[PDB]
Amino acid sequence: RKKKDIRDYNDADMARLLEQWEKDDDIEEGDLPEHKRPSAPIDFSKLDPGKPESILKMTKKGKTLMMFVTVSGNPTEKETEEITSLWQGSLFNANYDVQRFIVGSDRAIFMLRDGSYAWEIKDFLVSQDRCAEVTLEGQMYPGKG
Repeated sequence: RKKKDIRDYNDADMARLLEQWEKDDDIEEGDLPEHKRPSAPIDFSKLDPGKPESILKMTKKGKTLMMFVTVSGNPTEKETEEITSLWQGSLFNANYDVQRFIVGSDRAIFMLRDGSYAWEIKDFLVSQDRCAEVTLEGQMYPGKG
């Protein structure tokens, strides 16, 4: 196995849907009181501004990516697919900073626009071996320029 067991950055996050297989409901919570996000350029080191109008006109999807889970039983395949979307946002930040891992009857997920910075808290986060939090918003393009 490997925390970086990604399919060359595509839609591995969707794999989380497998969690539904358990349906043990180890946790009763899952959704937290989220809200709008700050609109501004965010990157790990520096973005690549001054881009052409073609690319920009091509498509624009700026959103914040942040989710932490590590338990058995997560019936939310639908919401999973939505994760792939937020992934695009991380691109503008650095270059897709998401990690996935599967062990036993429980799976853990971790996605952040920065990644490295999150790796710090991720230590204790995954160490808990029991967490169910999710956060996804897209107001005023919270991240991507």
